[PDB]
Parts: sequence; C-alpha cells; structure tokens
Amino acid sequence: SRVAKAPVVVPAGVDVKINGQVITIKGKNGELTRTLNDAVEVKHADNTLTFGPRDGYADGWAQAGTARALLNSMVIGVTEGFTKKLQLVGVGYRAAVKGNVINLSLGFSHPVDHQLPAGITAECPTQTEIVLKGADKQVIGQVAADLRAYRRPEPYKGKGVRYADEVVRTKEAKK
Amino acid sequence: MIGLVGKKVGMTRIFTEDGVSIPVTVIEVEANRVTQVKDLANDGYRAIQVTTGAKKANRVTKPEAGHFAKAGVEAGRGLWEFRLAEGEEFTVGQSISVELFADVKKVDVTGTSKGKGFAGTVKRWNFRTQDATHGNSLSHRVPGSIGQNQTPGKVFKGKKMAGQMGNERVTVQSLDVVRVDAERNLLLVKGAVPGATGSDLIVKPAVKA
Amino acid sequence: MKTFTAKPETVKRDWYVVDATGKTLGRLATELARRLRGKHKAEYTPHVDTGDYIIVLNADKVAVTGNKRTDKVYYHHTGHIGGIKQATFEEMIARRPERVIEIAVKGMLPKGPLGRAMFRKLKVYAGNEHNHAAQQPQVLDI
Amino acid sequence: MKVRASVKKLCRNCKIVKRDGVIRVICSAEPKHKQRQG
RNA sequence: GUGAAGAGGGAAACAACCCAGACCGCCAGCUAAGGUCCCAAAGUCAUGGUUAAGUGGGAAACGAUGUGGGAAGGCCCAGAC
RNA sequence: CGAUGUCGGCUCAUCACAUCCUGGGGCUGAAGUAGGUCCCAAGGGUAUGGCUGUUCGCCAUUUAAAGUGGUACGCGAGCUG
RNA sequence: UGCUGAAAGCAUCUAAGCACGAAACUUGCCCCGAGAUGAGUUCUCCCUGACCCUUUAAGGGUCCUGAAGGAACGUUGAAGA
Ligand SMILES: [Mg+2]
Ligand SMILES: [Mg+2]
Ligand SMILES: [Mg+2]
Ligand SMILES: [Mg+2]
Ligand SMILES: [Mg+2]
Ligand SMILES: [Mg+2]
Ligand SMILES: [Mg+2]
Ligand SMILES: [Mg+2]
Ligand SMILES: [Mg+2]
Ligand SMILES: [Mg+2]
Ligand SMILES: [Mg+2]
Ligand SMILES: [Mg+2]
Ligand SMILES: [Mg+2]
Ligand SMILES: [Mg+2]
Ligand SMILES: [Mg+2]
Ligand SMILES: [Mg+2]
Ligand SMILES: [Mg+2]
Ligand SMILES: [Mg+2]
Ligand SMILES: [Mg+2]
Ligand SMILES: [Mg+2]
Ligand SMILES: [Mg+2]
Ligand SMILES: [Mg+2]
Ligand SMILES: [Mg+2]
Ligand SMILES: [Mg+2]
Ligand SMILES: [Mg+2]
Ligand SMILES: [Mg+2]
Ligand SMILES: [Mg+2]
Ligand SMILES: [Mg+2]
Ligand SMILES: [Mg+2]
Ligand SMILES: [Mg+2]
Ligand SMILES: [Mg+2]
Ligand SMILES: [Mg+2]
Ligand SMILES: [Mg+2]
Ligand SMILES: [Zn+2]
Repeated sequence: SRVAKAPVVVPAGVDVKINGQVITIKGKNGELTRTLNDAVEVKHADNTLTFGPRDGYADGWAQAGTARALLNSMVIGVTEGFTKKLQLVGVGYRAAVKGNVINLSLGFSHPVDHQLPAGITAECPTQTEIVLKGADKQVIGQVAADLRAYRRPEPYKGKGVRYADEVVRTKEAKK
Repeated sequence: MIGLVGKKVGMTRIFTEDGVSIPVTVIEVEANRVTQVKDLANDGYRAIQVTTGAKKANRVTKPEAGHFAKAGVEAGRGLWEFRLAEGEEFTVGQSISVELFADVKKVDVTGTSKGKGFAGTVKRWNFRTQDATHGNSLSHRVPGSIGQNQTPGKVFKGKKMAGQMGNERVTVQSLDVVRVDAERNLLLVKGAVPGATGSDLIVKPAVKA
Repeated sequence: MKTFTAKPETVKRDWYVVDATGKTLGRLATELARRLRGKHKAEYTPHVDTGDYIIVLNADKVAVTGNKRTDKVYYHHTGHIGGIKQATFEEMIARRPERVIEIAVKGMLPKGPLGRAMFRKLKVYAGNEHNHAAQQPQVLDI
Repeated sequence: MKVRASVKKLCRNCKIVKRDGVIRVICSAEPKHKQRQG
C-alpha cells in the first residue's frame, strides 16, 4: 500500500539486474540477491524500482510492500552497509576478535567462541563493546541476537549483553 | 574400522606391578586372509570377505574350494565379511594380522552365547518365584498371569515366556584391550566375552570409543 | 445369448509411462486405479484383470494442496502393543517416497486377490528413468 | 505467560497479534500482560 | 406411524429412521429416498459466490484488527489518521 | 439366574496423561540458593517395614521421586483363601 | 525465543522469507530379518546321450547315464525336549 506505492530509487554505483523474480543488486559494498514472491511485479522506471501486485493473486500489496522495504534495505546495504553495536555490562565480561571469530568471556566455566558469517565483519574498540558491520540487515540482526542470547541481560542489575540502544527495565529485589 | 576373526582360548589374569589382577580373555587371532573384495559397482557396498584357520581338504566342497582358488588362497574354517570405512581398502589375497589392533584401546567382541536350552521365566527373564509355602498348589516357578480379562482376549506380542535361552549372537562393547602379542597371534582383552571355549569371535574396534 | 466376459488368456495389456511431477496425488491415483482396473476398456469384467501396466516416475515430485505436506499423517501399526507408528508426508518423501503413490492406489483398488494383482502392475520410481524399456511403453498424460 | 480462553488488552501498550493461529497479547511495558489463548 | 407379524433400496454396519408394501419368471425400461473421483452403478456437469479451518468430518459460556457482504455515521486537500 | 466365581494379597503386567522424578521453557510480590504458578513433554524410572483381613490410612526410616487413573473396581481353566 | 518484514506509512516472530530450540519423533547402539510371494544381490560348482509315439505340446514313453551336492547310518558335542 503506502509503502509499495513509493518507488525505490536506485542510486549511482548500484548495479541492478532483474531476472524474473530474482533481483541482484550489486554495489561498492557487495552484491545481494533475492527471489521475490510470484505475486510481486517489479520494474525499473529508469531511475526507480516500482512494486505492483501481479495479477491473479491475493496478497498483492502485502507482498509488494515487503519486497519494497527489502530492496530498500538491500540498496542501503550495498551502498552504505549496516552497523549494529552491542555493549557488555558486567564484571569480567569481555570480548575479543580473531578475524571472523569472537572470543567472549561471559562468566562461564568455558570460553565462548562465535563464528561470524560471510559478509559480516566485526570489531571490538573496547573489550566491553562489539561493533559489527555488514551488508544484510537480517544477518546483522540475527548475529546480534545470537550474541545477546548467551547472556540475556538480567533485570536486577542490567548485567549481561545488551544492544547499545535498548533500554533495560530493572527490578528491585524486595523483602 | 574393520575387525578380525579369532577364537576364544580361555580366561586368565594379568598381575600388574601395582598388585592389580586384570581378568583377561585370550583370543588367538590367526592370519585372517581375504577371499573377496566387494564394491559398489558390482555389489552395491564396500566390504571384504575373509577366512581364517584351516579345514580338511576332503571336506571342503568344490564350490567353496573354487571360491578360495579364485582368490588364490588357502582355505579356512569359515567366511566372514567386514564393511569397509572410507579411505580404507584391501587386496584379495592379503593376510591381516593382529597388529591391526596394536594401537586400538577398546574393542567390541561379538560371539555366539552358550546354549541354555529351554529355559523358564525365572532363569530367562528373571521372574520372581512365587511362595514356596503358605499354600501354593503346584505353582512355585510358574509365570503367573499373562494377560487381562476380556478387554483384549489375547496375549500381547513379545510377552515374556519360556523358551530357548542362549545360543545366539551377542556383542559385548568397549572392552579394554590389554596386550597384543603378534608373535603368537594373541589378543588379551579385559573381561569376559561371549561364547564357550573354542568358539569363533569377531573383534571390531569400538564404535562408542 | 449371454453377456460377453473377458478371458485372462485372450486379454491384451499395454504399457504406459506417467510422469508424476507436479501432479495432484489423488487425482493422479484415481486415473491410475481406473486404468489398472480396466474401466477404460469395453471388455471390462469385474472378475478379470483387464488393466494396463503403468510405470510412474518422478514420484518424489508429486504435489499435494494445502498444508498436507506437513499435516498429512500416515499411521501404521507393527502388531506389537505400543506399536503405533506415524510418519508425515514429507518424511515419507524423504525416507521412502514410492509408498505414497502405492498407498493411495492400493486404497483405491479393490480388496482381494484381484486387487492385489492389479497392484502388481503398478511400478513406481522416484527418479526419471526405468529398466523397462524392453516393453516398449507408450507415454500417457494424466 | 498467562494462558486463558479470554485474552484482553490490559494496558495501553498491549497489542493483540495472531501468531500461527494463536491470539496473543504482548505488552512492551509489563511482562505480566503477555497472554496466550488456550 | 413403523416393528412385532414385513422382505427390498438408503442411512458404513444399524428390529422401531427415510423411500417403498415381495404371486412366479425374464441377461428389458422408467423412477423414489439417497446419490454421481476411486473402492462402488452414475457429472472430475455448467454458471455465480463463500471457506483456508482438512472447517467440512464432534461440543458451550466467553474471547479475537480472521474474512466476505450490506445500511448508516464523524474527521478529511480550509490537509485527516 | 438350563451359573458371567464379586474383597484383599502374590506373580505377570499393559495403556492413558489430567507428569511424581528427570528434561525444556514463560511469569513471579523471581537477589542467589530454594520456591510458587502455568505451558510443552509419557523415553525411562517411580520405597521397605510396624498395626490391621483389609484397599485406604496412621506411624517409623529412606529416596531423584515414592504419580493419578483405565484395564470384568486387570489377573482364581495362574496361586492363595 | 527471535531476525528481517509488510498487510495497517508506525508497530508486529509471519502473511512471503530466515535462525535457534527438549529425556519426546526419525537416526545413531544391539538383535532378528528376502515367505520383503515386491520371494532381491554377489561368488563358486555341476550336468553338453541316443531314440520312439500322438492328442504336436512348457507333451508322453524307452534305453543309457546318475553329476555338484545332499540325505541316511555311525562316533558324537561346552548344540539339544
Ligand atoms: Mg548348552
Ligand atoms: Mg515372592
Ligand atoms: Mg488341592
Ligand atoms: Mg509345592
Ligand atoms: Mg477382537
Ligand atoms: Mg484447557
Ligand atoms: Mg425392512
Ligand atoms: Mg433398511
Ligand atoms: Mg448408519
Ligand atoms: Mg447395507
Ligand atoms: Mg433426486
Ligand atoms: Mg466391497
Ligand atoms: Mg463408477
Ligand atoms: Mg468443475
Ligand atoms: Mg445370573
Ligand atoms: Mg450355558
Ligand atoms: Mg500435557
Ligand atoms: Mg517454571
Ligand atoms: Mg511411565
Ligand atoms: Mg512407554
Ligand atoms: Mg528416542
Ligand atoms: Mg505399607
Ligand atoms: Mg513382630
Ligand atoms: Mg472402576
Ligand atoms: Mg477385580
Ligand atoms: Mg489397578
Ligand atoms: Mg481368569
Ligand atoms: Mg482373588
Ligand atoms: Mg476363565
Ligand atoms: Mg516494519
Ligand atoms: Mg518485525
Ligand atoms: Mg538433540
Ligand atoms: Mg540419561
Ligand atoms: Zn500490557
């Protein structure tokens, strides 16, 4: 609807290949490829991609608006990249990076190591901060959720792995 | 990993220096000699067929002797077959010694158990005897009840009853191998393996580690 | 006069190859059971197998509608008392996919020795190939 | 998770969503408000 | 009213429900209830809609931005939500 | 009613899940430990004695736990009486 | 429990798409198992004679031949009614 009616303008330095329902968007940060739903008609209006309900289907505007916000994010990913920040709250909690692995020290009896995916590059400025960058938004959010899942933050002290932006609603241990 | 075919010689004990007696089972392992290599193109799977020991030449049959003569190998008292792992192959007339187990630590020993004959449910399935007194009429070692009343006019499958006990293939797992004497073709495993004395054993490396 | 009856000696049978890719399961199976029964022939006779030999290929690419790929359940019982077992459609497709076509047709066939003889003519294959080129089978689209 | 036959909005921040055929109440404010029709 | 004292066809099977009252015979035809993808006779009939739950093919108070249709209303290019 | 042996115990068991333990979770008036409550889950496991004909129950001492029920209140052409 | 993400410019674990997730499920471990009549596979061994008939066919008979092997008998078994 309101999302699908707004066409997505491809900038310069962003190569777009239309192939049926398969759309490949290249750029200076990488290439991203996504097969759309068959209910979605995509077309390049010489400066923009437009998104219409293909006929003979039902969830027309719903799938079109999804393919819109997706290719918008694929564009921003291949021309800017996404950057998700995590911080660590807690004593002895720290992080280290080895190329595409992360060596967490989260108060366990065993070391935590997490292998990074393909297009995802990480960096610890500080021991208590992880900044990861990459192209796909679904992937950086998935990796941040996995890294949060080791120590989901305690409500009594905020202790554990949090998003750098989220709020942690605390709780007082009454008596 | 493949195994070898031996024979249960008996049991003895190994006194350590520390004062520990380790009960071992002596398994002589003669040269297992291959007679046939089975593969995917002809047979659908990868395995070898071995033979060991000797057999009377007047008693080994012409089909069997032609099968050994094609491999070009001395007969033996049987034919066993071992599935091959990947990256593992053998030739046809190849002899296999007990030095294969030189650096294994645990094995699984498959043998044919002793024949207890027709056994009752006390011996076979460890049922409790009923009362030896207090009135019991002829029902001291009987199995008691075997079902229920009319709802399933019938006894269920696999109901534990009397019958043949033993004389069947069992596998004892994770036996610690103690000593491998290649010169006199032995294999000393800790503990008790199935089978009577003088019976064939199949020794394979332990899959559970 | 008397009504004609087919004779199992003078009856002729033909061979057909069906590709089962994308076709609906039951709508395929009722035409298979129709042609194994012989109800497409004027010499139909209830007590005589007059049907045709049918080779079914690409059985793993058969289609069902709805959520039946994850919700259709194939129960069976082993004879033993707890022995109720259960497998879904996509588990049967991954594990042993010929059974799906075989079960549907066996359910649409008559029950008895003749229906089992009709089932013996059904020859399914998951792949796209068969060893029965010697029988000169014709194609059939269902 | 309260699991009830009657699921209701309890605050302004409750939102009724149907996830996988199940009516669910979710609240960003109070975790006590999260419900599940069953 | 039926059974009892009444068969036949249907409702899976099912005295008492539905259709219908067996003189006998026929390798003739029309129909009833009920049905017409296969088991299993006959429409994979036609036209226009609804359902996505295998609902159909078991059940209530109650709950819910499921979805289709209708009639009305109050904000709104003086810019609504 | 021209006979379907009706308490309890013993031996044999087997199914359900409305789960006692173990397992996985959500909320907590959840600091931790230990709990409360609900959800998923039936794979395995799931006391011995005193009294009493008893089932039950009380008591003693254990245990990870000493589950609730169906099975002709399971089981006498298997025992007991 | 989530990620991205619309329908419903927000929001949303779901509608499309993706990830994790339990002693349950299927495997993995052990045993039976081709009467799996859908009766499977592989290896090896054995037999390479003459003739008559009519109802002429997956026919019947004569003589010669008697293989591989098996069975039987006997001595018996840590196998066994
Ligand atoms: Mg014996
Ligand atoms: Mg006793
Ligand atoms: Mg007596
Ligand atoms: Mg006695
Ligand atoms: Mg019965
Ligand atoms: Mg309920
Ligand atoms: Mg009548
Ligand atoms: Mg009637
Ligand atoms: Mg009925
Ligand atoms: Mg009837
Ligand atoms: Mg009518
Ligand atoms: Mg019938
Ligand atoms: Mg018909
Ligand atoms: Mg139609
Ligand atoms: Mg009576
Ligand atoms: Mg009587
Ligand atoms: Mg439950
Ligand atoms: Mg809890
Ligand atoms: Mg249990
Ligand atoms: Mg069980
Ligand atoms: Mg299991
Ligand atoms: Mg007691
Ligand atoms: Mg006393
Ligand atoms: Mg009762
Ligand atoms: Mg009773
Ligand atoms: Mg009971
Ligand atoms: Mg009885
Ligand atoms: Mg009694
Ligand atoms: Mg009786
Ligand atoms: Mg969004
Ligand atoms: Mg979202
Ligand atoms: Mg697992
Ligand atoms: Mg365990
Ligand atoms: Zn709320």
